[PDB]
Amino acid sequence: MIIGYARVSSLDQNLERQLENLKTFGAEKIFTEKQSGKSIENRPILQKALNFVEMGDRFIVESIDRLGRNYNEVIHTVNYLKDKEVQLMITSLPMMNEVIGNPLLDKFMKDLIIRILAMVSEQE
Amino acid sequence: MIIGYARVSSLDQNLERQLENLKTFGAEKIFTEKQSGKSIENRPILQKALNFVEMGDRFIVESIDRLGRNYNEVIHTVNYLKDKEVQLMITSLPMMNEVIGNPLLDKFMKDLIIRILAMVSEQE
Amino acid sequence: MIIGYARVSSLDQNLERQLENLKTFGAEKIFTEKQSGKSIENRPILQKALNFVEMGDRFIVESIDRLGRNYNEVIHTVNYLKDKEVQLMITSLPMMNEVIGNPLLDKFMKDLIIRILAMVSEQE
Amino acid sequence: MIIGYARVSSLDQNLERQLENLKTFGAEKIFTEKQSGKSIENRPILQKALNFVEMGDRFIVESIDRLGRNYNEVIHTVNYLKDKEVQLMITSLPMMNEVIGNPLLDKFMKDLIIRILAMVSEQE
Repeated sequence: MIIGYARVSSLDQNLERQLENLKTFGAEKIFTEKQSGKSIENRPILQKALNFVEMGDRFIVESIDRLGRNYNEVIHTVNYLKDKEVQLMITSLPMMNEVIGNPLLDKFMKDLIIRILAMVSEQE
Repeated sequence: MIIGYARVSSLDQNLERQLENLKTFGAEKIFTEKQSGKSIENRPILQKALNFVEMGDRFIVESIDRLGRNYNEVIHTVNYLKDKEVQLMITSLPMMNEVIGNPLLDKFMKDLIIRILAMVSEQE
Repeated sequence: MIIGYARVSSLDQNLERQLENLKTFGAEKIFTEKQSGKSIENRPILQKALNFVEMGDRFIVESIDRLGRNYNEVIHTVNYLKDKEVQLMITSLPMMNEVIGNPLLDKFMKDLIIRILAMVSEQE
Repeated sequence: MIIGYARVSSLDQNLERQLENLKTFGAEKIFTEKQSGKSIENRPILQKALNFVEMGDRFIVESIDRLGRNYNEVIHTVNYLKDKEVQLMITSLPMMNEVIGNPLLDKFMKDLIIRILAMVSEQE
């Protein structure tokens, strides 16, 4: 199943654009949250989305900053999905899921791509 | 036109497999060099290949490490090709000649990936 | 010599602090501009600054976002300075230009960090 | 205290030189192992070195490949040292201080470099 997670910190932001982007990549169920990205500890709706997905599912966000504004916490969340065998897709960067080289190079490059995006998220 | 550059340190390194790979991806002429990738200074065949290509041409390699094992020189070579309006194609990285998703973020990440691979190539 | 560029979009930003920081890092003249970082085309003072510096000089900014909030244009400006043989220093990242003797901590690191911060400046 | 870990897979490799390298960088005690770097499961001497070091100590290797030729396990080992508040130093690339001048950027860059070195080590 393809699942989306949407987040805005306030209603001023274009939530509808975000929802439309998730739909474009085939999100069948979308969990929508109005909260800051500062912490994962204060986001029950993200926690429901993460508990909802199962092995073989796809978990989609518009950008990694929707998951969180904290590098460490974003990495922890991506690791959770990785462990659960749930594919992460980022609509603003659909290139990320393409295979680069052998299984070693690919996992390493994916690690770096996520870390680059997570770093950008916090740096902003 | 599509022009290939192939490189091995020794004929033990299955150059056949590399050549037939460039042949598969459309290389009309392949410049083949038996030399270390550490330096461009002792690679006259690379120099000849770079001299040969012009605006509108395609310059193809199997992987970044074939082009070289020297971050500074490989990036200089990538920039030379960009300036000369010759498209660099990497047969193991067909994503580089594509624009998917947000065109800006796509270009940004693909740029960093090229740099990471050039660095990995020197480190190896 | 050491030349600074300072920019604010509004006089309610801390322009004095920015100028004080550039002075501390040895700027002998500071070209000061009140304008958006979105475009170089409407920023004659940045252009004056770039025209002023010559081979051997140092061009300093407090942060990459002062130079611009346009990824392509910041990279272009960075590449312009490089090609003019003018060293770019970012006062908030003072350790960047120290030569270690290994690409991992020199050109590779600089390229990566500059590009990340340029993207961050636009996406913010 | 400064502790070294030295490893060779065979006595064909210059073990004496690796030891002298660690002593040069001030290792007071060196844990020396003759074994493949493929796995941590058959490397009791590495486990002893990791168990030996305490908060405030420094753990040194000549290069990451000495520590291991297993991306996952090297990362795990480096994470273990981090949590123990034991400083890792690679004599061929000392990175104990800040390399940029910003805590997020420094953490990111160090993580990225370690990953490059750990990946290459396994690929070799």
